[PDB]
Amino acid sequence: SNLIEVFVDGQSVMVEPGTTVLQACEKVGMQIPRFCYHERLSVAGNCRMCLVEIEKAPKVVAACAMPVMKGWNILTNSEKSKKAREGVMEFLLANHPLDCPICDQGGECDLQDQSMMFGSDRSRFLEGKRAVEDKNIGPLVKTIMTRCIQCTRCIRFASEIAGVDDLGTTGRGNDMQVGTYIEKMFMSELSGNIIDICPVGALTSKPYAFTARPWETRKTESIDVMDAVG
Amino acid sequence: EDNKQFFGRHRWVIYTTEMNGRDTFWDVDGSMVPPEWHRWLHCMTDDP
Amino acid sequence: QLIAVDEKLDITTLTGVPEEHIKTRKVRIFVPARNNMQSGVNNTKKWKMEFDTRERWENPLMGWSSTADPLSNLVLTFSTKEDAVAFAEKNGWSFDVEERKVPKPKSKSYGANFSWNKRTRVSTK
Amino acid sequence: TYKFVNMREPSMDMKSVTDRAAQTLLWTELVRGLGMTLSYLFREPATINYPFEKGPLSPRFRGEHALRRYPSGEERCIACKLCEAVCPAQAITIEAEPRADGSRRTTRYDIDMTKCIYCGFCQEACPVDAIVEGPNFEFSTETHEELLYNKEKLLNNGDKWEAEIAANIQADYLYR
Amino acid sequence: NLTLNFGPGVLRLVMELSGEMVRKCDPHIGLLHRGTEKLIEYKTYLQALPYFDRLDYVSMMCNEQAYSLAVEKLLNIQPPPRAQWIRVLFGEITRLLNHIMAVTTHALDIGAMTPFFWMFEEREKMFEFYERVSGARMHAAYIRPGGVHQDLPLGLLDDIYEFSKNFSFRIDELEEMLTNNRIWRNRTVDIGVVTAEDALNYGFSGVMLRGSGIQWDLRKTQPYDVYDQVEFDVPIGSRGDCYDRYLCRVEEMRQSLRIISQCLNKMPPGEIKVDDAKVSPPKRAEMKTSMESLIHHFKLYTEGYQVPPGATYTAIEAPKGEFGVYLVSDGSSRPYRCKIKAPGFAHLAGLDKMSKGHMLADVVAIIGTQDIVFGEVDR
Amino acid sequence: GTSVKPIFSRDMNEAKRRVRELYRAWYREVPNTVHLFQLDISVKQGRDKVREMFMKNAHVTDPRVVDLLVIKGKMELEETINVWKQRTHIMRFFHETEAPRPTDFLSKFYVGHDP
Amino acid sequence: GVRTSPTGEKVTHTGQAYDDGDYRRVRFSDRQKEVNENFAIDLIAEQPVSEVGSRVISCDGGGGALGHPRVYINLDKETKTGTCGYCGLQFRQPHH
Amino acid sequence: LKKTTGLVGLAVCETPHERLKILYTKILDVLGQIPKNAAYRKYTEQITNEKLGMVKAEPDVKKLEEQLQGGQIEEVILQAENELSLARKMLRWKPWEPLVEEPPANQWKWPI
Amino acid sequence: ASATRVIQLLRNWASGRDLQAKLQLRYQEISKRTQPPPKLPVGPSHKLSNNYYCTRDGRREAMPPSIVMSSQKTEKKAVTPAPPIKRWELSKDQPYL
Amino acid sequence: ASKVKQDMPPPGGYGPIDYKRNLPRRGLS
Amino acid sequence: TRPTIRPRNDVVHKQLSAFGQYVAEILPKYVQQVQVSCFNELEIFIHPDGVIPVLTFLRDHTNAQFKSLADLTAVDVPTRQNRFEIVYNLLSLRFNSRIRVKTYTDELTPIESSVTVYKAANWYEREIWDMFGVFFANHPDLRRILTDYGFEGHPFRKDFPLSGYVELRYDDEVKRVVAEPVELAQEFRKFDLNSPWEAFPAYRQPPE
Ligand code: SF4
Ligand code: SF4
Ligand code: SF4
Ligand code: SF4
Ligand code: FES
Ligand SMILES: [Mg+2]
Ligand SMILES: [Zn+2]
Repeated sequence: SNLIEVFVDGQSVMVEPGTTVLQACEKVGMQIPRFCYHERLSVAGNCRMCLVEIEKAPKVVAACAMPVMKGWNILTNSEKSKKAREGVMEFLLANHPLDCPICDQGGECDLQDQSMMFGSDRSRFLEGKRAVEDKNIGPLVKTIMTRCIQCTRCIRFASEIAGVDDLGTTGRGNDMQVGTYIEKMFMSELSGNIIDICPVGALTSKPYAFTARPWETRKTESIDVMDAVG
Repeated sequence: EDNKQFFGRHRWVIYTTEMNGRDTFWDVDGSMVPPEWHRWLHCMTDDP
Repeated sequence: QLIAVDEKLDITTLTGVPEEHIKTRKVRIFVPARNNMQSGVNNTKKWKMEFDTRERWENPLMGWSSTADPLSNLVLTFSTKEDAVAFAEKNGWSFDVEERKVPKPKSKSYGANFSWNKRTRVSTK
Repeated sequence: TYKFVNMREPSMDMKSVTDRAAQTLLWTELVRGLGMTLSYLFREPATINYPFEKGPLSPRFRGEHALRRYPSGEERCIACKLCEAVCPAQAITIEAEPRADGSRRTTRYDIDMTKCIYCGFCQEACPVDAIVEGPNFEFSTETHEELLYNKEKLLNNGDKWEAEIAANIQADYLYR
Repeated sequence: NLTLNFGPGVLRLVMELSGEMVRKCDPHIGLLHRGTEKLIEYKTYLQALPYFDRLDYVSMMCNEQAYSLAVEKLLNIQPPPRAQWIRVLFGEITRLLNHIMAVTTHALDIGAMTPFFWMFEEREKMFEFYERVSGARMHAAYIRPGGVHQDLPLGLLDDIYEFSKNFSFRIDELEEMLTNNRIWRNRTVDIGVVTAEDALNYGFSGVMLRGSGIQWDLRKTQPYDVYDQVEFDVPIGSRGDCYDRYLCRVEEMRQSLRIISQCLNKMPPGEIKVDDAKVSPPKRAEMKTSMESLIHHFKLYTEGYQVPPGATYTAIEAPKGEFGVYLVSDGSSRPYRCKIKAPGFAHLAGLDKMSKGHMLADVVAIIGTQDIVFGEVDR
Repeated sequence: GTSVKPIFSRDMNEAKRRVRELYRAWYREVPNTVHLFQLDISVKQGRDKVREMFMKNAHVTDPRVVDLLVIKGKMELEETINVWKQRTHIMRFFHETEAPRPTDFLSKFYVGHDP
Repeated sequence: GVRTSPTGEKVTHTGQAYDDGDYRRVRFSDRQKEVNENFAIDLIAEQPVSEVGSRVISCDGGGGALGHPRVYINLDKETKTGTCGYCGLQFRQPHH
Repeated sequence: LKKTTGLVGLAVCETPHERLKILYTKILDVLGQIPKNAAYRKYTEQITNEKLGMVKAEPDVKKLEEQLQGGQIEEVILQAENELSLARKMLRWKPWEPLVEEPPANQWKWPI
Repeated sequence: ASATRVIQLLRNWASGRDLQAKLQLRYQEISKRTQPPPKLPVGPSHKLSNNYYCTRDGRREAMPPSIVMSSQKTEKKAVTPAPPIKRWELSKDQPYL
Repeated sequence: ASKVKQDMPPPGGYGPIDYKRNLPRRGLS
Repeated sequence: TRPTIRPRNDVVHKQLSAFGQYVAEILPKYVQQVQVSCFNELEIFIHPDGVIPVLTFLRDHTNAQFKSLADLTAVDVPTRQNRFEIVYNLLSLRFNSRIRVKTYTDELTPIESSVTVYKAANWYEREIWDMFGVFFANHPDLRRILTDYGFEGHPFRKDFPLSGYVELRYDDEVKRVVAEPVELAQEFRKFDLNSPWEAFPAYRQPPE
């Protein structure tokens, strides 16, 4: 058809035009690291964690947002992409709080797992970290913004899926913060889903607070009965 | 203590004859030593 | 040197499982759903065979969680759904098979955010 | 390189043969073993006068468990459940919930001391030094039930042994 | 010909006797089968380390070392030099412990029973060494798959040297009691003779090989940690009987003392576990100041480290023979299969052949000379 | 097709022969087992138990499975002959300490949720 | 701050106490119920609130490597006081 | 002549050259009945011919020990009859034929 | 040891060695049970620069086993698994015990 | 400030350790 | 590769590969595959019918003479049609080398017993029969070796529950030790420790 031929680590694959590098890697069977990218949200390009090397290109490209071109060879395990991942995790973990034991997202954190898989095993940050004041957006979502990594996933979800434009970014530079800028409660019939999309423990469930750890829980796949959607 | 005895026999305790509520003239046991003297007696330190 | 006998394989009499742990259990063959707290997909690759949940009660002392079924923690891993079905069949367990759910391909476009005339234009980024 | 343990050849001259015969008839090696045992009788015994004297221990010694607390008086445990995740014997059971002031504290902390293998993994997984395995080893019991410790028992253990536990941690923490 | 059942380490033994001569010998084992290998599959690698202390429970750090070597081979990492030197030093100390236990319990079963006490004093001193380093008298869990858990305290090497410079006289006293005694000779000489071909075919290893004259030792042929560097001699018997294995074990105690001296002198400086915080946990201060170190501590103590898929068979020259582990890893943090090869299994299998045409009272001596501990035999 | 490798038999007739031989041996053994182990059961009860054990596997239609069960029963017989088992091992076949588990739907409904 | 149940049992810091009809109280007959007297919530409520003149203050629980992991606390909200997530100590900027 | 080879059960063989020659000749005769294209036959032919050359070209027995690189000519003889028995067994087995059958599709796939 | 001269002479004669030189009981020659703090040096990877983990990652360098002679797809000298083992030397410290 | 301090053998090493077998002959023909 | 990575030996890899060639060439009737891992472990995959022939050749050949049987075990992979994987580990003192021979089987197909080649295998094979239920033909005395007398089931199979089906206690009524269905005061806690985000890309499987 109108498919174009690209290479992932030297393996050929036929993809539709407009398909991004992340999706092309997905077809081969690789999951590119990500923090700001969600399939059902718009593309952001903020966290720079998906930076991958294209062969014969001097610059790394944001695989989440760059449409793939004919003839490209995506080097996902090259030295340059690995070094990019290490640097991005260094920056992500520089100002992050040492809250892993008290964080409700201990054993199910994308920051933790991706640090173990793609980042370095030590820090060279000899400064003092930052702390931002916590917000209150209702009795359902507990909010500890010191753990936020500014992926803006919650902002995009609220703007596009929930239809509620309460959440945003206030400030500039390192002093930018996610919130409502006023004492406001974020009420919607889909409010709790921002607990799921947040990769870090900045937004957690308030009723579920402190009660269990993910490795303990047994999972049972079942059906809803609260409404007729099922 | 007596530093001329070999290691193990160079420190000892004479238990009291009445601890909290029982007559301890004969019924002595090693759980009667308080933690600080427990640490000194079991040779975890040189400082009484 | 070869029997060339034709019959479905049934080893229930050799495994030593009690009678009521074969004809009363109902196993489930499924690809586990991705955890919604994380975006990784490495746990949704293989097929798992698990059993039906039985009663768990409270221990009168220490208030622990007591059970009376031995197969409460048995989870088996298979490459393909056919392998799992074959294992369950030869072991004599009635099973329910669920078909694998794959996230459909999606059309992502960064430029669509800054739309001239469509509603996809985002208010802020 | 290798050695021979039993590759000796007895000498067959008359003097050696007479020595062997005299050993056979007069039991020289038997008397020499008697002398060894006799010499060993006349030296000081190695027995210690338990319970008035104790065997030497170390700051690293593992013993009865305890739950520690800060100088203020607040317990250190924050229900991170790493001790329960790392326990090789599954002896720890933990349940937590937000306290009346929002603090992350346990409501259940049980150790089955008949399942514990006293490996110390729990005290080296804890990030806040809450669970420790203290110096006490003389806590034998007359019933099976008293060896199932709950949170009150472990907290009492900590408040009982805190002085020596803290001293041992001070002595040993620079090796960790 | 009658059938005797000597029931209740713990051993059951069914024998057909014609007079006093043993016509058939059949050991029934499984009285200490706890199911270690199946229980291991439900634990991570760190969680499964302590089982090896309990496997052969007279030589603990040797089992720890074998397991750590297998896991390191699958992980494609290597311990630091000081960790290897500490491993070899405590392995030789453990060899001393095991040989004392074996020889003195052999004598006790024969009926001597005095060297048992004489040398369990030294065994208690070595337990004190174990306790100082790890806080545990026997099940130390000190040797980990990345090095060793903790560094030596500042006075340990001096005490090890002080202990080890008098031990030769204790061995000499043991030899005075046992070596030349005619009753010991007549109990041990020409009893349980095994030929070199039968020893090789039956799967024997360790002293059981060298007692028959076979020149083999894994510390010399396939060295693992720092063994190639240290010089020692390998005692070789000539007759394949119990007396030659006795002499081999005593000379192994002496050579272990030699290696202990060398290890004490050649201790290097540096760190004790591999500087890779995705395998070995970071220090407490780093964990309490660094974000990466805290994340790695959390993940290593909750989930564990993933080991690349593959199967390996790693063997060491444990005091009782070749101790091996066949480890199969599926890429996760829990081992897929852990088979354990214990020399006691093969030796007890060969007991039936080795006790042919002997008195009923020689079965005791043969079981003693095999050095059978049923934790490793049954697992 | 579906060619498979024999263990002992070539068809089901030889498997039946082996089953009959094993039943012969077990029937011969029951009296000596009852007398030697000092069981409190009757030889009639032991032989009825042997019959019940043999009947449990009556629906097997595979010679490989059948002679594998025959090998297992022979192993058990050799255990009982050589007095490798004890009274406790032999007594287990009778479940004298287990409460009778009911079969009707109403009784099960009352005790708990277990079907 | 140990309390007492209407039946007479002591109330633990977790609030647990058997109700009147509960047979399990039989386990305490001729014996005692193991209760800690030092309640951590009351003991931490007695600590003073520190006053530091910075927007962000760091806490390690005291003792350095013998405390808890270091954390940083924002003190910009004047309505309340910043509380350490591990240690429970409270900090505050010098209002007025 | 030496005594006590050192391996229990391994006797001292006087006149070892003759026994080695006879055993290698028997090995070659049994090999002659193998198909010419079989790899086992050609490899064992090469090895046995080399060993016969070494034994025939060296009268001293110790120097023959260092040359043969097996040590203790007695166990060289032992390996000789082991190889002869293996040759007879292999002639009976006929393992040079093509593979009996391929394994199933994913019999040797790891992981899973 | 607090053993009289006569008892020492008797025990050394009965044993046949000098016993006070190597005693079985531990005395003041052992180390103190209270020691100075350690410093415990750090490992090789504690650098600040030129320390990227992708260059010192041992696990990620492990490879699947190399398949040789997949049945699914010259002079030819005979070969052995490894060169034959060398004979051991006879321990020129005590070749014979 | 402070330098490295860990368990190391003293300068020059430790004194020799006897390991050879020592069974003296009492002596009488 | 700085000091934290295990050193690599190319010479031994080449030698083991050459000997894999050699064994492959000599026995084409049975050998199905040959592999040499990165840590220099050589394993040969063969057909079940070649167990006696392959084992005899390794032991007796002048170039192999793997006279020692270090270990013999089995591995259970329920996803495979041939469920059980039989593993032989052999040691050669002459050339100071180790080899591995792998074979497959299922519940009802017996394997030829190698007690004739190695006297060591005898007890080993018994253990396999006790633990997995693999039958060995022509075994001198095949029976249970580790489990209790009368124990039903094979515990090391992957579908056997961890705590089994029965447990023992003492009954004063019948005045003897009895076995009853297993009930646990605290049930074993099953942990889901596996994480997403695959760790080793070199083992990534094709997406089929
Ligand atoms: S968000 Fe993740 S990395 Fe941050 S403290 Fe919580 S668990 Fe740790
Ligand atoms: S709160 Fe969570 S989802 Fe929202 S921007 Fe911060 S890290 Fe992203
Ligand atoms: S004792 Fe320590 S490790 Fe265990 S739950 Fe409490 S804080 Fe966590
Ligand atoms: S010492 Fe080991 S077994 Fe005991 S509670 Fe701690 S981690 Fe568990
Ligand atoms: S995932 Fe692509 S930049 Fe964030
Ligand atoms: Mg979240
Ligand atoms: Zn604090």
